[PDB]
Amino acid sequence: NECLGTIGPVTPLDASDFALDIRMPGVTPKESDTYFCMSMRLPVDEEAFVIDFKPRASMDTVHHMLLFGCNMPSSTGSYWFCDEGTCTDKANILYAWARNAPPTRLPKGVGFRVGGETGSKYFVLQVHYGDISAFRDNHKDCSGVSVHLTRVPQPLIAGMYLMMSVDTVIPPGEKVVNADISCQYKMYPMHVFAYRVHTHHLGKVVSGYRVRNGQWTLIGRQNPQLPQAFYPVEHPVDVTFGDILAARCVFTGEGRTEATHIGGTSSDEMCNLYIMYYMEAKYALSFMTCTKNVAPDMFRTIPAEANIPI
Ligand SMILES: [Cu+2]
Ligand SMILES: [Cu+2]
Ligand code: NI
Repeated sequence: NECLGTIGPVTPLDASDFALDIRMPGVTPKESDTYFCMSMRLPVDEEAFVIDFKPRASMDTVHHMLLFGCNMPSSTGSYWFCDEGTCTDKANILYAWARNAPPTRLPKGVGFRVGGETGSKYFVLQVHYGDISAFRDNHKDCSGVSVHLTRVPQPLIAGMYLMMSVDTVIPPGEKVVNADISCQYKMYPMHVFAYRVHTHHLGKVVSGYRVRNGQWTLIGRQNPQLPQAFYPVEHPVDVTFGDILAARCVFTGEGRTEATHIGGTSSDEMCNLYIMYYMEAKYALSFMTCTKNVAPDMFRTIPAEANIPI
């Protein structure tokens, strides 16, 4: 969408609300599959809540976009290459826009807390450019996201539960390799409303479950070779103190001459499940992570759907 020029990136909406436009600074990629990142410091120091996102993408050039909150972006520059980087501290995903899979709105009453003493001080925007045939006129791209911020405290607070593999090894030619992740939940209740899967080219299927008294309840199941948007949960699912969260990525090693481990390049793999939730404001925390497998034997009773392509 058009570069903003003289009016700048901040639009006053109310005596308590404003829109912040986070856009690439007129970039022109020279190669296919280029990842550009840029950052924006929040204009306010006090606590604010992110309550809406509007995509400002070219429907010709942009393949996907992600928006993160963090305190230390990887570069102090105007823009940089980030094949998967973003920040030096923890990059907290807030929004995904995927071509051919339209985003779903935040439920009303729900917001991410940012700024203040403990919230993100920066937004970091990652834009993935696919086919660069539309850049033949050498035009400058200002694609990005418009974010609606308010100072009005929200009754429900949005957060992310990230489940990720660390130790996976996929030997070459191997028909099937499973990456299993599991943790005990020990916070106040969260309600999952959306999910995103992330794998590289070897991933076949990713599934996430809440396990309670041995019973498996589906959160999300998706082919990671399909556009990696945040997809809505079929049915709102609570996760409560005592529950186990379990996830499985199914990989193959076929077409590879050497072993494939977890890493940041296309020659490596990832097994990431992003579980987007809301919590009551007075109970809420903004992020949780599972990088372990605390109940490995539990996976004997995983539903069969977790083992076959969607
Ligand atoms: Cu993409
Ligand atoms: Cu990755
Ligand atoms: Ni409920």
